[PDB]
Amino acid sequence: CGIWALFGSDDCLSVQCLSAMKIAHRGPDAFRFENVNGYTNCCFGFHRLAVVDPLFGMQPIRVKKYPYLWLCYNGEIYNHKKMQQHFEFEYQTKVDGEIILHLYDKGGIEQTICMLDGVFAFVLLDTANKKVFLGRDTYGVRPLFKAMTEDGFLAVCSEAKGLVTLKHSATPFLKVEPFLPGHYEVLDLKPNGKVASVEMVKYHHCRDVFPGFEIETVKNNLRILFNNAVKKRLMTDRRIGCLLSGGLDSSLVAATLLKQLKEAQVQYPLQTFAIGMEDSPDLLAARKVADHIGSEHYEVLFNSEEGIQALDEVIFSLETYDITTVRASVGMYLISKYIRKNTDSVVIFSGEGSDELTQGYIYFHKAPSPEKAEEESERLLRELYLFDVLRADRTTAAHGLELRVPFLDHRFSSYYLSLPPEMRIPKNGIEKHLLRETFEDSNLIPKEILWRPSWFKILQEYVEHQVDDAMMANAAQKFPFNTPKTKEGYYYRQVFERHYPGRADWLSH
Ligand SMILES: *CC(=O)CC[C@H](N)C(=O)O
Ligand SMILES: [Cl-]
Repeated sequence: CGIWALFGSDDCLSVQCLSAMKIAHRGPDAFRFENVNGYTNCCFGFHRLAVVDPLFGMQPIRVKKYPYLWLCYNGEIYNHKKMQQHFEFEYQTKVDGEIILHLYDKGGIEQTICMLDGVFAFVLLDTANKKVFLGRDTYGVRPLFKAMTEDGFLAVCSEAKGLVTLKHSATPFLKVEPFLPGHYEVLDLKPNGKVASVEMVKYHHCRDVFPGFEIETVKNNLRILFNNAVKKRLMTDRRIGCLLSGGLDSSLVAATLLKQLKEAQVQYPLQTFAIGMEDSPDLLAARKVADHIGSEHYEVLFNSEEGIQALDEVIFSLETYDITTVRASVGMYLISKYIRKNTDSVVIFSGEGSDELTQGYIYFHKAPSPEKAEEESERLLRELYLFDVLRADRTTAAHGLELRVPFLDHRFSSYYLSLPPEMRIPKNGIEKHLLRETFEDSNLIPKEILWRPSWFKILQEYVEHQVDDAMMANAAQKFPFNTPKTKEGYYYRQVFERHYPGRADWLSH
């Protein structure tokens, strides 16, 4: 789903009905645009991918009980039903996000956002109390960007590409920035439709309704929490599929997912999707897992020429120029295209978050202590929204698919992060050893995969021809912010700057 909203606009009917369409790709099933009674220079645009409640879930969500609340969100509130039941709320729709309205009316914004077990970016307008609220989930899984002017014009969107062509009177340049994960903002609505920020607030989770850490207890809890993470993510009336690369993380996801689909008596085969250059070791690993779990497996072969040819639109989708991110996004974009083209799988499970959470990257083998390693894991998790989780969202949403990432489950990730730092560093000499031991009695995946530790070259050779030595020598002059250090870096930056000239500070690093 793609959200777009303006408060305090000059003209949000004629010229900005057209700006709401820039993020259509995220939500192919339906579009609604509307303005606000009494505040007709404030408006919403919503592109829906209908995942829960096809008939009654169109947004802005507006229900009879709360005539002055307007909610637009991209997300999934996995614990909505148990809150609904505990508090005995009566829904008008059947959509998970309606819980946000009932909780807000009861307790305000802070006490609402801390209760949501899920992923989300939202905008909530309350015309009785004269407030606008922005919010984003803890790890930043679902995206949000914002722009605000001194006169009190506010514009928000799922992707920066829906903000950069807005023209506000008396601002020659509209500054666009990511909205920070794990924050809410409160803004005052003024009588003429402009807004003024009150506070931007970091929130933590609340309730919705050495001593210990023995290894058998830790492994048992991790199994249960991971299973729960996947189970709560079966919430959808659409077909669930799964990316399956043959790596440990996607394999554990695929295998646990199929087991949970069976327990729920789901009647469709699980479709799994791998992509690579043919005769890859990774593709054979993926096929091995597929046969072990019994999925309906699609193996997609990408061509060097196809990959290079996709860079332009991939960087357009991503809105960043980080080398690691751009490299990996080409394959994810192309597999997502294939999924949308060839199947009806819409809710796509993936393994992002695991490496950051479990200290799985090779360089963690060189960490000065368990506390310096633990700290680095915390920085990686805080920055996911710029990197791996940016890639995972932008490249699936580019083709009208919905990403789900169970490693970033709130209860599972919190429990793992609570573990003594010394149970989490590699003691045997293999990364993610605890994670592997957790699942070794399950027969969940083949033991060979459970214990396993030139697209890159083709990109080098291509950018070598596109960036000459003088361009590189001149790089600090042409690109003074986050200057590129390689020709690969330089090339991605040029593509980025052609789409988003002057926007390089979306990436801090
Ligand atoms: C596209 C999206 O965020 C889904 C919103 C809600 N869960 C739904 O309509 O399925
Ligand atoms: Cl998720």
